[PDB]
Amino acid sequence: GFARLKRSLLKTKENLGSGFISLFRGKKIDDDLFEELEEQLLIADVGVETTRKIITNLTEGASRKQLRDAEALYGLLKEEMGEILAKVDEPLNVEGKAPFVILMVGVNGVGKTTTIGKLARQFEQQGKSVMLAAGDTFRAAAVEQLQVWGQRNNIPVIAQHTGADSASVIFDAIQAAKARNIDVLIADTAGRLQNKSHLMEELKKIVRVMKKLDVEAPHEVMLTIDASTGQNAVSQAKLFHEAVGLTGITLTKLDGTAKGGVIFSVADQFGIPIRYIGVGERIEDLRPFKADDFIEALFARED
Ligand SMILES: [K+]
Ligand SMILES: [K+]
Repeated sequence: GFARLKRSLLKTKENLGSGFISLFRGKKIDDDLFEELEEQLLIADVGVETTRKIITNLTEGASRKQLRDAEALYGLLKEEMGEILAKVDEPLNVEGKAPFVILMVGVNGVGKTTTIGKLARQFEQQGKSVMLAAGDTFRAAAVEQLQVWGQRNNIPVIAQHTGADSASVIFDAIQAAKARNIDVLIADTAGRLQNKSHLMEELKKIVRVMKKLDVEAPHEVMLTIDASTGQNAVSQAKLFHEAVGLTGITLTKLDGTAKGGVIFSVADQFGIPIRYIGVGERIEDLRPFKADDFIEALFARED
């Protein structure tokens, strides 16, 4: 089962999940084994803190249960790592708002820009009217790219001159969305990390301004991070969550990277729902995150 996701995770399965089998084959449970397992988790970008938790719980379980053969650790690991992901399994529900406002935050990159377009296309296929707000106002090339994408797909894009106030662009976009019976408004934001304090004050202003039109907006603050960036995804998540309240995460580029293990660090450290994972280039390859499918694909050795 889950053959498509197994293929997407092929490189990650070399070190995690089914990748544990060859590590445990024929070994005894002792300090040396747990040291090697810890190293393998860290090499897979699970992160120091999440790895320490896994090792602590696995060591105590094996000791209390008086396990002797390392092979038995496979099942315990599947349970422990499966629970990490199940705790952040909650799909995004955009129904019933006028409009439902998604504030897209994260650092500038192919991930965030592509995710906006894929989500917009998916929502349209679901029968919803979509509008985009070009809130990354100082990057003229990014704004035009979004306007061009909107014209190619007949989706309206709200934009102002280069250097306009991002909070004003998004405010005007919400007003236009309400006036035009839009179901979902997706607002892009700046993603420059050179001046951390400036970006976070900018995001806080965007959120405050929205409340004049709808106290419930933004209905979702979605972070986009790239699994191929390893621990940079974790530090980016920490920065954006501490400044603005994240309510969902999209993790892109899980396919073809040996760093897929970072999903466990993101899930464990922040406890924010992972709404979507990107496992391919098609629109539909931005798929709703299902923790059970993911863990089964990761740990199953069959195809
Ligand atoms: K992508
Ligand atoms: K055009």
